[PDB]
Amino acid sequence: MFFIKDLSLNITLHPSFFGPRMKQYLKTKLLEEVEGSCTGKFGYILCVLDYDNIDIQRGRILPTDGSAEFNVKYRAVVFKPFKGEVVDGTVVSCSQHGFEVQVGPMKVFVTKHLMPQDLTFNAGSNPPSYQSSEDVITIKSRIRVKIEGCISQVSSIHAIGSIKEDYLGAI
Amino acid sequence: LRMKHGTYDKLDDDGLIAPGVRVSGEDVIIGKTTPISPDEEELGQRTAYHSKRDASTPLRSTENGIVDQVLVTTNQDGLKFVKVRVRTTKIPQIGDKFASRHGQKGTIGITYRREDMPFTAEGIVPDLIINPHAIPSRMTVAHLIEC
Amino acid sequence: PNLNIVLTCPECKVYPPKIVERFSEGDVVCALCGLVLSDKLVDTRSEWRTFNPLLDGNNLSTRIGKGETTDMRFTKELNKAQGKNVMDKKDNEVQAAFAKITMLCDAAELPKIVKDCAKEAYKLCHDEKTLKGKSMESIMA
Amino acid sequence: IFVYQNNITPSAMKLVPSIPPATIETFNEAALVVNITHHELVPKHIRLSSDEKRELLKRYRLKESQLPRIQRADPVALYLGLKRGEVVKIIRKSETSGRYASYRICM
Amino acid sequence: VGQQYSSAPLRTVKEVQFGLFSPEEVRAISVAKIRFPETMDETQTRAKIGGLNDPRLGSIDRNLKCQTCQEGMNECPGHFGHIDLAKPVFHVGFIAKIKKVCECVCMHCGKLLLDEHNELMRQALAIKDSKKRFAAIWTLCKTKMVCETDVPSEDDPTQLVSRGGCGNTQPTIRKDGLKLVGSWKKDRATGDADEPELRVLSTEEILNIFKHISVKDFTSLGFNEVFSRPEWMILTCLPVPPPPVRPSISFNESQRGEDDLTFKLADILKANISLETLEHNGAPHHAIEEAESLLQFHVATYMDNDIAGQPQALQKSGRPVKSIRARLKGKEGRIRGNLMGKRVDFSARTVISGDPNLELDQVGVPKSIAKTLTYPEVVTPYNIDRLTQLVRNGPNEHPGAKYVIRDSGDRIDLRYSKRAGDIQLQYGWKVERHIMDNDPVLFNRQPSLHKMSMMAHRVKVIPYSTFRLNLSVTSPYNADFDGDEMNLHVPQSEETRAELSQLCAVPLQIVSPQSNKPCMGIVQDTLCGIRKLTLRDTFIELDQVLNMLYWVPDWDGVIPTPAIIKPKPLWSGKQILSVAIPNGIHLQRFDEGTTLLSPKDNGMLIIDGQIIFGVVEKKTVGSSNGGLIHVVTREKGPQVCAKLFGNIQKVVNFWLLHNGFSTGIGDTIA
Amino acid sequence: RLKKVEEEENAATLQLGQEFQLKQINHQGEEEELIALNLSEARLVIKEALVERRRAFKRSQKKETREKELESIDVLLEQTTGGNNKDLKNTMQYLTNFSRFRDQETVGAVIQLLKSTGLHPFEVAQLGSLACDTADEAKTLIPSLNNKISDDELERILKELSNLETLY
Amino acid sequence: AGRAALYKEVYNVIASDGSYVNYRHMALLVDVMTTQGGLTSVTRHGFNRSNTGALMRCSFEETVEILFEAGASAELDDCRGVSENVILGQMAPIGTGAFDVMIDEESLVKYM
Amino acid sequence: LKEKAIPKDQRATTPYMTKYERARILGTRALQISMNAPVFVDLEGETDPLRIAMKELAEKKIPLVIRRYLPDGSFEDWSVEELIVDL
Amino acid sequence: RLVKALEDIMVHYDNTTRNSLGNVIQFIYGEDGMDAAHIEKQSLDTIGGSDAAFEK
Amino acid sequence: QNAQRDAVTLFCCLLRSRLATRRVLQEYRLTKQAFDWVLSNIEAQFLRSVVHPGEMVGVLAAQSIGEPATQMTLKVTSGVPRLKEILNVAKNMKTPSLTVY
Amino acid sequence: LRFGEMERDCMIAHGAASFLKERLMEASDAFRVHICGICGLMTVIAKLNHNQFECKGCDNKIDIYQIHIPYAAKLLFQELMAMNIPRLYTDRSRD
Ligand SMILES: [Mg+2]
Ligand SMILES: [Zn+2]
Ligand SMILES: [Zn+2]
Ligand SMILES: [Zn+2]
Ligand SMILES: [Zn+2]
Repeated sequence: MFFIKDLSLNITLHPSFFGPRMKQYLKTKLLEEVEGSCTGKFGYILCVLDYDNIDIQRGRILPTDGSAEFNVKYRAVVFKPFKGEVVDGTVVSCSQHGFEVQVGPMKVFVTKHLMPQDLTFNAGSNPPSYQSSEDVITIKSRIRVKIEGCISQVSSIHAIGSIKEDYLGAI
Repeated sequence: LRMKHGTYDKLDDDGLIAPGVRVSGEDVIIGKTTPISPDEEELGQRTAYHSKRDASTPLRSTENGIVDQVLVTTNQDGLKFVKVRVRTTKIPQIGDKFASRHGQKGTIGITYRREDMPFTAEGIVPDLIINPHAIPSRMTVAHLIEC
Repeated sequence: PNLNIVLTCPECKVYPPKIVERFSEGDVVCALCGLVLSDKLVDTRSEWRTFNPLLDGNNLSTRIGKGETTDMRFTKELNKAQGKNVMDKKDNEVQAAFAKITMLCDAAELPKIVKDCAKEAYKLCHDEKTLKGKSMESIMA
Repeated sequence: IFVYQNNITPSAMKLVPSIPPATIETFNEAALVVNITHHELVPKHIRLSSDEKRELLKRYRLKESQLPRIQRADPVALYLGLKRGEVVKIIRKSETSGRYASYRICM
Repeated sequence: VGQQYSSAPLRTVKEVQFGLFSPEEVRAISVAKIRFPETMDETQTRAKIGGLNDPRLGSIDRNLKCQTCQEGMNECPGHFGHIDLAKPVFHVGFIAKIKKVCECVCMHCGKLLLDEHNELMRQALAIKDSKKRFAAIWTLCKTKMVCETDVPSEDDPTQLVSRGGCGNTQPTIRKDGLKLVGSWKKDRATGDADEPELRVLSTEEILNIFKHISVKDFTSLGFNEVFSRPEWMILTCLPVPPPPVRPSISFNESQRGEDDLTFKLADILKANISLETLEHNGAPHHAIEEAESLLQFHVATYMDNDIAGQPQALQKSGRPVKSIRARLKGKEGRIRGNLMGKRVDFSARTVISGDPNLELDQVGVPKSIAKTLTYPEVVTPYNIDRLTQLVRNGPNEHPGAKYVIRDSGDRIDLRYSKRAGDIQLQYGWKVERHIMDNDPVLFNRQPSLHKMSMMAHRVKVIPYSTFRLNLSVTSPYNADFDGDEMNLHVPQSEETRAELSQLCAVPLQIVSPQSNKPCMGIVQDTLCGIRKLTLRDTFIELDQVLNMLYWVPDWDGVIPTPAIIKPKPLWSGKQILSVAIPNGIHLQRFDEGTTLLSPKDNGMLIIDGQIIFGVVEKKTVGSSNGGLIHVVTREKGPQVCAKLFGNIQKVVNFWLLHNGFSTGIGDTIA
Repeated sequence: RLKKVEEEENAATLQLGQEFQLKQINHQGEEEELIALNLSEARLVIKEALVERRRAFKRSQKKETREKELESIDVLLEQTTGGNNKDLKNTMQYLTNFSRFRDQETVGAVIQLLKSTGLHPFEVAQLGSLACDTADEAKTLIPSLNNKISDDELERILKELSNLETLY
Repeated sequence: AGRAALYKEVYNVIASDGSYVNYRHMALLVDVMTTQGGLTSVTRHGFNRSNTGALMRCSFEETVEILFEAGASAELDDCRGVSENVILGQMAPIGTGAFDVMIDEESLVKYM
Repeated sequence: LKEKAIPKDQRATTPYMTKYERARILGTRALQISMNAPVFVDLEGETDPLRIAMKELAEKKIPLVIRRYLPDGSFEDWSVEELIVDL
Repeated sequence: RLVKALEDIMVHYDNTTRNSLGNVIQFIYGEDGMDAAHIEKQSLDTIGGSDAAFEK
Repeated sequence: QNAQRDAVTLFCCLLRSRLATRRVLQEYRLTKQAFDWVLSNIEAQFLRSVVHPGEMVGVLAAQSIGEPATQMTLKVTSGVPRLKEILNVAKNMKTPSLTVY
Repeated sequence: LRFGEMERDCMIAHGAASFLKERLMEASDAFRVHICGICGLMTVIAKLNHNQFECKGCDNKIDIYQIHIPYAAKLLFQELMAMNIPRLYTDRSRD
């Protein structure tokens, strides 16, 4: 989940940008290619920590191109998916074979064989919802979901989920 | 099928070129067509453009000249078998290999004209001039006694 | 899968496009726009400059023998082993018929076209209940 | 330090490397009829301390292996009686600077 | 094109690791499961069957597939499948090592002959290069031809403990043909019982006994566990090569033109399916052994055909089937002829003629070649107008352009280009243009021997198609004008062009490093002419000396004084050559005459760049240890010497014109 | 290296990740332990760096209120990056909706308790991420909570953690 | 004494005619051929059977055998050789390569 | 490991910039003129990027630094300004 | 054969003579540090003559 | 320090033999200005005369020793086969000659 | 035109190695391949339209690198792994 770790990342830059103020330019660069990024190793990368006293300190010019690269060691906040953790995420879109819960970065989906059969599913709902006592997909749609595995692949990350557990699903 | 850019106007109705006309380097002289029969002959996997897969032979793309005296005669088993001949003048140029009768190979430096050629009392202008330093190294007295 | 590449200029789209090939540089250009489509063409003549499968069929014929840097003791084993797979195929009888029609056509001094057309005529049927043997020479005649 | 008149049986040679840390060596008289160093082609040889070897390694930033070798069965090696792990400095009369440093490791 | 740029983080090679393949891993990276020996024309039309030739691997030609990774032809690296085998086979790239290791370890026990109880092999295990340890183990293991469970007597004072596994022997192993046999003497009856049985060493039992070896025994035997374990050394499952390595040549009338490698693989599949059907049905235990021997034979022959010459194993016609050591041998066997040398681009090849008016850093280049070649540039605020004008000049007129490159993967060709006078040529772009003059250019002549033959040059473009160069550099080029041909290359980027300009140009290659003396030189004809000029007895007139003084390009606008005045100004050839010699240069010769009032007129002495006396001769002015060229290059700076050769070459040439010089038979007879 | 299989099921019962070890090394050569962060403190600490980089950008051109924050950092992030981080708006919405304490000082006092107790880091980070109040239903929901920790001690720390947090 | 005598012999043979070359080239050759504790002819077998990288070792025409031995042994080459950098298509750390080119933001600001 | 560098003092390389890195710095300066990165020496109408680079080196305000290597792996650092272009 | 024998000999920045692995051959290159260019066959002026002419 | 002082010993003996005081004052007649000028020029040229780092010295050595082997001749074995036997030992001699003083 | 061994030797003697590199790339193959150094193999498929770089036989989706190479060197490499061989890593690991 929401974790802190030291990360070192290398970035390059075009040789036309060799002006006096390039440290802040590199900083700006580090913000847009750190922000909005999901990797398989560390999940989704949220934002950066410790903006000041950043360490770049040296770069190498490529021999065949004027581009120069720069490694950046930094602290950051990242989300790390895992297996078997009850979370109270929210649902935006639903399907007939199962609702698609959006818990933070993922769209965790529960397939037709993992909803409990004692849940009183109604087909005539817009969106199709699986409600028994209070677990209704709403504008809030807070449903206790457990991600028993987040299947990271070629980078379209999807998590699998289940509500086949007592108090899981219901809120 | 997959036509060249040969500008095929130099051929006639028999698929040959009439002799005596001039040809450039890339120009076509012969024409072929694939006789298979059976391979879904002219309506399969291609447009119409019937059954060419055309392997027409262009001339070698540098030399240019005059075609001359095209003959056609059946081969050993009896087919349509074609030979052509092209005639091309080549005026000597700067880069030709000329040797003596004694091994004085080389090439041609430049050419001037008679208004600055070296010339004698009877005006006998030379045909060609070489370096004396061939002589006392290659030890070719036979060239001099021949002259 | 449909197994299909179609080439189309991404900026003219008037038809299946009026395109040309520059074999002297091995590239293709839409003649209207003047942009390349693809590069590094493969030659279509140099392989014929480099070096009867329809009558021998899909299975491929192979004669084996001796060389210089080999031994007679095992090339005679090879010469007696070259017939250890002729019974797996009917192509031994196909090539026996091919050899015998070669015997006949060159005996009557018939040319290469007549020889290959007789090869075609055998390869055409080569096996029917109408054929049914019939001395094996009547079919070649 | 042993000198034999002629050949020695291997049944004597098997217990030659006995009693460590004592070391045993054998020479032939005809192998030592001539002082090999007094030949003018061989350069001067000189021994090192392990301290000096460690100083050399930390100065030239080498690690023990890329340095050029010398065989244990060399005649100058048996002359100096050195064993494995010892470093030999060698000075020869060079023809562009006269005196010239060099180094060998016993292996 | 633009080569389909993606977000793969690009870096470089740093390390390479070798090894072998585990059959499970090569099956895991396999995609294809080939069963049909024949490939094309299903029943029998097109679109090759799901056996060979891309069901699900790299595509054939022009097409999508490349197992639907959509990389056409020239972006797909190939894709990989595999084949299964009935029985495991040997391998010709290991046969000797197999014999050594099966001699070494004990079969039926799976334990080493020797384990830390002879001090000799203890120190043999201690020594570690990679393989001299292995050679020691191999020469120690030849004897003690029984494996034992209780060897060690002198590990203890006199006592015996339990070490080994089995009391069996090893059989005496004789290498034979393409297999292995063993004769277990084993001598276990009441008598001596010398009765060995010669049994074929079955690849299954060698595989299983290799599977029963310890990892520490692999480390002792030089097998790295992670990459090299001897069951991988025996072949069970065979990978396939992709269609690019064995390409169909499309043999230009009707054939796809299948080649040697696919041919041999089809033979391998046919033999494998024959063997598996034979063993599946009733095997009479005679044909099955020679059949599996044929399987091993054909996989060995496909592997290489340069084996110990008991077979030859060709395929029709009479040319032998070309295996892989033939593919990768010497003399352009894919390594020397493809990696440390290959074909190139931007190349020229003609025949030279001399010229006395072009200095050393130039070269004469014919204009057809300058039309044919190219060179990329960039678009700056500086080059914009000249580049725009040259683009308007078209692909024909001699400062000409052929290609333009915009921001993306853009190749617009100027030959068709019906929007010709319309492109605005924005910044950040690349254009291709012809060779304008004084571009840096690298030169070659076959065959190269030393640091010479590799000069760089500038260019003055010349008509009347051929090359042209300076008469100076001819002897380090090691080529008279007997028709030899040259080789030319053009750099593409600015780093390369700069380093050619700063390093491989002539004026810092004047002295050869190899011969500790300058190896350039003024040569034969101008040498003879300057010997004619330097003589005391000759002089010269105004109409000459004026013309030579204009002929020197860096003349100061000052005439020298008359040497001798009285009816006529006149000058010495030494006096006029002193103009061409630049200032402040000093030399002494002093050989055998030279008493400062030289009667025999030898020697040479120059003060302040002016000749005083002497006879110019090759042993002073040509290539020598105390050379004049050596002096001026070492002192003044090694590019003024280029103009020095230009000056004295032009002057001696133009004076020799109106002088005239030759020989004849009247020299010879006496 | 030999495919490096290391087959581990990930669970909350000290069944850790393959890369997220307890012990690493850092760039300074010192030992870098594992760092895990709860939902509440993660939402608190992200705003520090957010306002720090916002005033840092304001200085670059020179040279707890969550209803404000959900639109405010949307404006800041669309100022510098694109509008593609609706996913990030959803993650911070998860960070701010279901974290156990809205304010900062209750979480800080919880951390000041935990630095003296010295509990298991991953266990108490999971406890801070989850939002529950009674230990036995927390145990029946999570078998790691069932087996790792005694219920009486879990309850006696759960009440002095749950008194501080703002109830929802 | 062996490398001194060897250099003397090769100097006599090549100085019999066509002399001369600088001493340093010949001395470099003699000493690199002797610097293994013993004499080593530069053959297919002689210098090549050493702890030397596999790609230079396979550039000398013992190819199929040396690659199979290298695959069996499964060792590494650091690719700091000219042969490896050429056949893998990179600049070798050689001549123009024996160094690297660094960018300094501080020096850029200092000489703005 | 142990920072893999050396301070700017006690550098034991030569203080003379030599031919290969000369060629490299001239080539790189041609690349920055090639993609219109700003000039530092004033212009005199010449447009040749090599000439611009030669003039900039001669007036000695090239804003680049250089790193050398040693067989261990540790590196030195130098600016082109504290080097002296002598040859 | 010989140009295959001597590929990778590369003088480093420490004036040594190593290979790709780093096997040093000449600790100072060529025993002088002088290149293959600045060389003349000049003479020393000490050996020749007499002791008497030397001190003269 | 020992290597640096040592490796220029031939240079320093030559330099002292050339610039001995009696010889320079009896045949060379310098000024103080010219003396300082010639010292500065000598040291500047020596600093310009160092081995450049990064040369392919063994490759250049190889090509230098390779060039004159094409101009060879063919008693005592000489020429190309003698060179090949010497370079490519071959525990075999064809000329067992030894010199004795 | 043939570029030969001795030509490569004297080019090494000049030491214009960046010229050597750009000649041997741009006047020749100039290829591109994705690999997986966790495999060390050649086999990584690339759905480039969808940025999908699955590694079957290694089932990892992070170890994905592109390098520039000879198609000559790939001909060698795919041939060699057909000949029961070659891992190719991406950084040093020894110092
Ligand atoms: Mg090595
Ligand atoms: Zn178009
Ligand atoms: Zn593909
Ligand atoms: Zn046993
Ligand atoms: Zn992988």
